[PDB]
Amino acid sequence: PTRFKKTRHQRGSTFCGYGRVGKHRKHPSGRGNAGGEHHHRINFRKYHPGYFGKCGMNHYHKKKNTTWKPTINLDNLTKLMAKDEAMKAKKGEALPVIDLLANGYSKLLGNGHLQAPCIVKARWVSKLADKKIRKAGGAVVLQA
Amino acid sequence: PKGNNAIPHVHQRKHWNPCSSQKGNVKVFFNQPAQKQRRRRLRLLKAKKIFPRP
Amino acid sequence: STVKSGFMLPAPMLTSTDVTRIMQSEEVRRVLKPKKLQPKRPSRYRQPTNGIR
Amino acid sequence: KRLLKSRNNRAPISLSRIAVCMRRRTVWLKKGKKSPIAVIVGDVLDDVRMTRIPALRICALRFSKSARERITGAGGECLTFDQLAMMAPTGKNTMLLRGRKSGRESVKHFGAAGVPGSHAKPHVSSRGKERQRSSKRRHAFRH
Amino acid sequence: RRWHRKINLHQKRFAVVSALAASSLPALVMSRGHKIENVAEVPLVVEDGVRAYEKTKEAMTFLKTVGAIDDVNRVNDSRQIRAGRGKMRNRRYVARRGPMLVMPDNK
Amino acid sequence: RPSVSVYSASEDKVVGTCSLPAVFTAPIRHDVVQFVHTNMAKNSRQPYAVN
Amino acid sequence: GIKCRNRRKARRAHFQAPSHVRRILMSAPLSKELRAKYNVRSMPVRKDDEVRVKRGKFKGREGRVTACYRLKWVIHIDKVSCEKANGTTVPVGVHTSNVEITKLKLNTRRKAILERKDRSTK
Amino acid sequence: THSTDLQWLLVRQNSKFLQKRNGIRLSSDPFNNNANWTKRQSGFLNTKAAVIKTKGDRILLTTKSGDTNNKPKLMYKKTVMEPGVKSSVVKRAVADIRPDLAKMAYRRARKMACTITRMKKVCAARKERSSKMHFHRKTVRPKR
RNA sequence: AACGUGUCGCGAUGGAUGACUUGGCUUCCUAUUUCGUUGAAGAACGCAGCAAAGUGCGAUAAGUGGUAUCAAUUGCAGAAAUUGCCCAAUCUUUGAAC
RNA sequence: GUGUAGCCCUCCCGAUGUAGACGUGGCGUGGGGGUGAGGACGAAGCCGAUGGCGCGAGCCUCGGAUGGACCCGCCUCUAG
RNA sequence: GGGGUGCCCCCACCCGUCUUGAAACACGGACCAAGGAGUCAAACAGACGCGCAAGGGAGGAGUAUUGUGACAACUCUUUUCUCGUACUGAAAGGGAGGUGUGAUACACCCGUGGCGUGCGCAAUUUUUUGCCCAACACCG
RNA sequence: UAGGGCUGGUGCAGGCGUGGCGGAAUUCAAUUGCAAAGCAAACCCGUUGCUGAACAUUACAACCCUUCAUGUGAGUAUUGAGCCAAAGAAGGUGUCAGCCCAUUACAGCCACGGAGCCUACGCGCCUCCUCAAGAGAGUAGCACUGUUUGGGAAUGCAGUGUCAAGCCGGCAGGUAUUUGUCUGCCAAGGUUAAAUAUAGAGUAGGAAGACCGAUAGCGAACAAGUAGCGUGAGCGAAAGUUUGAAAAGUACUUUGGAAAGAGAGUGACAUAGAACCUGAAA
Ligand SMILES: [K+]
Ligand SMILES: [K+]
Ligand SMILES: [Mg+2]
Ligand SMILES: [Mg+2]
Ligand SMILES: [Mg+2]
Ligand SMILES: [Mg+2]
Ligand SMILES: [Mg+2]
Ligand SMILES: [Mg+2]
Ligand SMILES: [Mg+2]
Ligand SMILES: [Mg+2]
Ligand SMILES: [Mg+2]
Ligand SMILES: [Mg+2]
Ligand SMILES: [Mg+2]
Ligand SMILES: [Mg+2]
Ligand SMILES: [Mg+2]
Ligand SMILES: [Mg+2]
Ligand SMILES: [Mg+2]
Ligand code: NA
Ligand code: NA
Ligand code: NA
Repeated sequence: PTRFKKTRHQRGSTFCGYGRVGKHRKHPSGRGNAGGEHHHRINFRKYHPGYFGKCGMNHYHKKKNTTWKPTINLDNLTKLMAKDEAMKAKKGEALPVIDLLANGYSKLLGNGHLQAPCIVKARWVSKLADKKIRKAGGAVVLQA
Repeated sequence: PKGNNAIPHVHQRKHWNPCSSQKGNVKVFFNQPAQKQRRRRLRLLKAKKIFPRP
Repeated sequence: STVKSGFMLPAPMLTSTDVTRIMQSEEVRRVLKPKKLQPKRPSRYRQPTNGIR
Repeated sequence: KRLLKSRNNRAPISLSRIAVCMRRRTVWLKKGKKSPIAVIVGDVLDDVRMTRIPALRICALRFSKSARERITGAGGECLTFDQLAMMAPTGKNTMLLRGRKSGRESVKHFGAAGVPGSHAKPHVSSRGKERQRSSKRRHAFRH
Repeated sequence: RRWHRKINLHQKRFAVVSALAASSLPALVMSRGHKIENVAEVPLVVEDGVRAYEKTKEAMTFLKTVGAIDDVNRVNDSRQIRAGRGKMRNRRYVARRGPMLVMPDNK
Repeated sequence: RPSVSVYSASEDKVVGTCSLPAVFTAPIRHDVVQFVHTNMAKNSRQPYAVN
Repeated sequence: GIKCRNRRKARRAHFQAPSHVRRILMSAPLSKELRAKYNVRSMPVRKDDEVRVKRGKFKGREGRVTACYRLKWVIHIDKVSCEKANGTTVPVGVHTSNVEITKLKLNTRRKAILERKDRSTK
Repeated sequence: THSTDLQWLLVRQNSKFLQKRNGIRLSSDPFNNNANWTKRQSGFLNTKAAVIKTKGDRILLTTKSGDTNNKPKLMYKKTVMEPGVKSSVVKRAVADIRPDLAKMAYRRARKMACTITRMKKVCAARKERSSKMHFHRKTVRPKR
């Protein structure tokens, strides 16, 4: 709203906070990102060190649907189980079956302490995740 | 004085804004609720005419 | 609710909004610091300040 | 004093941190003593990584719905600040806690990313345009 | 110019709930400006038979019976010509807000 | 749970009772109402401009 | 239907009305005796009618209608006049909504209009 | 259940009973003694209240008990005092309901007694003057 | 002394202010909706009882014909139709102009 | 009970300032949503050796041997 | 007490501006009325208000309505898209809990990796100790 | 046997269109300065009680006092009684109007309707009609030059030169070359509704607005693209007729050549007297 701006407070100050010296002129120091290596060098080097230059190979016609691969950790698996099924899963009894694809996940990682044994269906899996889920009493079923 | 800001890439260097010398290049959606009513009315009319076809 | 998807009434921040009752309850008044005696009101005949004369 | 602070200065706490702190203190209790009450001037949020807690008594400004179910399901109790002022005036047998604020994204951007020994995160608009070779990177440590 | 606004869905439902709970407190109703000195109880609940009315005279008799006619009289007297340029732009008359009657449907 | 009486439309008489809904005991946040009302009332405006 | 929510539109249509529209606009109520005899609330005013003034300076006066000045939204009644400086008497206009009709001039067309305006059952 | 503490916070800044004229905050509350917009004086908001007024040449006391506070037509009860009632009697009646208004009640009751006496004297003097007058027209309201 | 200066009452000069608004600007919708050699768009000259501009019309020239409505037009004449809509017609010299 | 016509009563310490920053239940103008009034027994506007209030922006009363139909207080929204 | 007009004694360089420095022999300045200059959009950041929270939020569309109707209401195998819960390498690719015991190892799961300084609470006695939240330093 | 109203002919129905007509209830009762005004402090009492600081035989009208004459426009205002509402809607009428006027509806009624469109592809009759090969050649491709694209050892196109294949074909598969597989398609001829635009267009109509309010808003609220300017292409204003409810727009006497002045008269007001509301500052 226009009634909260500084211009309302400055009615009668004659300079609006820009000074008698210096004044408010149009485009000193240039327009846009001009002078990135002349007279604006210190700002660019201090705050954006990796701006000027190249790095790495190129990839023409990138299709991001081919590289889709979300990940979930072993310690967040109970967020996908039924609200009841957890807390009564044991070692050698019937266990819930979790499908990662239906929930929008591709790879299973192995961070943290597993809270309940289960059977997990996944596309990819890490070596540590496979070891931990087997020790707990569960299993991993590969799916495409 | 510029401080620690992101480097801007706002992409607004063509004559898109209508002024005293430019026609401009813009699109607005003030007809959105009216067109919503029109499409529903046409669907209801078509259903009445082709009855009882789905 | 059955008409709005997964909507429930928000929980209150205070279990009892009557704050004046709490301030004047017996449980609170037990642990309040005791009152102290205050001096007499100053009379006329302004007090002296010259400690020598 | 804490009730007057702004939202950014009243950080939320997780249920897992409360349970860990309670267990560390309660294990030293002498025979015939009750666990204290956890007090936080802020919000309490659920943690899916713990799933197993004892019966805790917590007083807070606000509880998330999933947090309230987990506490009550374990046998605990959610309290309000007006209830606390009645059961325990002067704050006897209470444990005062605060949330974490050093992990925020804003804190990661404090400083300059180009000075040696900084490890600050730059304000990057275009991620592709700010990529540096492994050499020419600034020095990582300074005394 | 940005004429319209977006509001979170949960915040919109929060406001409606709060404004409904305020209508059950007779002190807040009087403070807003309504005349409810003859109303039997708050909130006011009446029988379903008011939906079968067909003549305006029956509705007026029902309003006088439940004591809601004082508020509608207050709105009637407050009608007046608007001050300023607004009367030149199809806003010639102004009036106050009276009671609101809630029905299960639009019939 | 409190009860609410139902009054007849033709005479001063109670013709039934009903239980008070839970929506009437919810918190009253006049600051939320004011914020939502201010932004909602902007949605019916028509645009104006000069040539 | 001149009246609408657009005040600018409603006033433009009224003050630019054609002659046949103006005839309907200048109508007057009927007297109680005529109302009981025809079951018609009001009729447009025509020449050679007899009217009685109910509002203004000439309150209570009666006379015959001598002119229907549609260009000026008034009617001229005999014996309702004013004296000029030199002694000439000139008619004074009266708005048709300030008078009431006492006697009607009737022809075949007028009787047909009254019949079609009658509010009766069957 | 919403207490009067919350209700006062809602109406303190904006109410139909609050009159802010020339920087002065008074109140047009019908159940307010001395018309101060301070709470503890606003009887329309407190669960219990009592106000003192006059009806003809008698003191009229209106009281609001805590019971039936959701029925507007049964909230207030009227009481007419005996002629020439001592102000201490009125003070005791109010103190039985709102003990934190006892001294205010006594002053208000004394003011009402003075007002009733002055109203009688001024009306008698005006009637005397009108008897000697002569008037051009008198209006009589038709019966029924 | 006069000239000159100042205050109050009244009067000149001037056209601000307020209240008015058949105008402008902006957005939305609905059609049996899109000109011309069967001579268009534009341009010129004329036509009324009194008629300069403007409006309408074209030597059938502030209009002829049909239809609905139902007594006016109005500054003065003059008579004893007017208004809305539209099929049938008239349509001066030019202009793509052949 | 930050902020007032400050809830009230005592006591102590500072008070100038260009460029500049910030605060104010700080003043004023056109229009929207609410609430409460005023007007032919005279609205807006205009005039003044008309006084009163506020540190101030300003607000209010009085008179008109002026005017002839609309307009304002308070809470909020908005800006050519 | 206020207001108006004189008078006496005393005091008192012309405003705005650039400038180290203006009463300046530095520039703009005859008078009055009405106009007259930090606005709108889009990306990002920080402070402050509000809702929800390991999740948050849609858009476009659709479903039901002369009614304050270009408003308001509804749209859930767990949204159909987006930001976030995980980062790292030029890339192929890979991807993070604790304690105890041994030299994709084995066994357990009420749990701060350790040390230092650390609000408050708890325990002793006319002081000392315990748990330490947030935050900071050092070593794994 | 059956069809085709889009084979043709000849007839017969309804809708779309245009114009008009039709809806309730007070000009109720009390004045012409001063009671056509009030009080009885939430609601009720109240359909009831009580009156006058503008009248001491009338207040007010300019240095003070006395005397004599002059002065209040129009009831949509106030008060008390009613009435209508499937209608409370916002325009007009000498002040603020549901009941003075015009309007406000089909939960409708009439006239005209040549062609066209829509309806068991509306419905009868007569006529007619019906039920082994190949696949686009100065083309595609290639070279040089130019331009264009995010297209990068060359995305599309143009000029000239050169110029195919089809008994193991051709084009595409985003890093150049040769060779071999796999996948998807089959250029070099043509037609085609709907969902989309109207960023200084038109013809008829509607809905409006937190917009401007006569130095503003279009240049133009008015005989405005006009008057006026320039050889010309072109440029381009100012200006609310806003007196009054109604012209009732000042007869007549007198001075004056006239213009006008002094009286008189109309109007509630003429310091509302004619480009006439209000009428500021210098
Ligand atoms: K009338
Ligand atoms: K070729
Ligand atoms: Mg500078
Ligand atoms: Mg410099
Ligand atoms: Mg469109
Ligand atoms: Mg020729
Ligand atoms: Mg200072
Ligand atoms: Mg300064
Ligand atoms: Mg404006
Ligand atoms: Mg401006
Ligand atoms: Mg110098
Ligand atoms: Mg100077
Ligand atoms: Mg000098
Ligand atoms: Mg081919
Ligand atoms: Mg084509
Ligand atoms: Mg103009
Ligand atoms: Mg004038
Ligand atoms: Na200089
Ligand atoms: Na200069
Ligand atoms: Na102009």
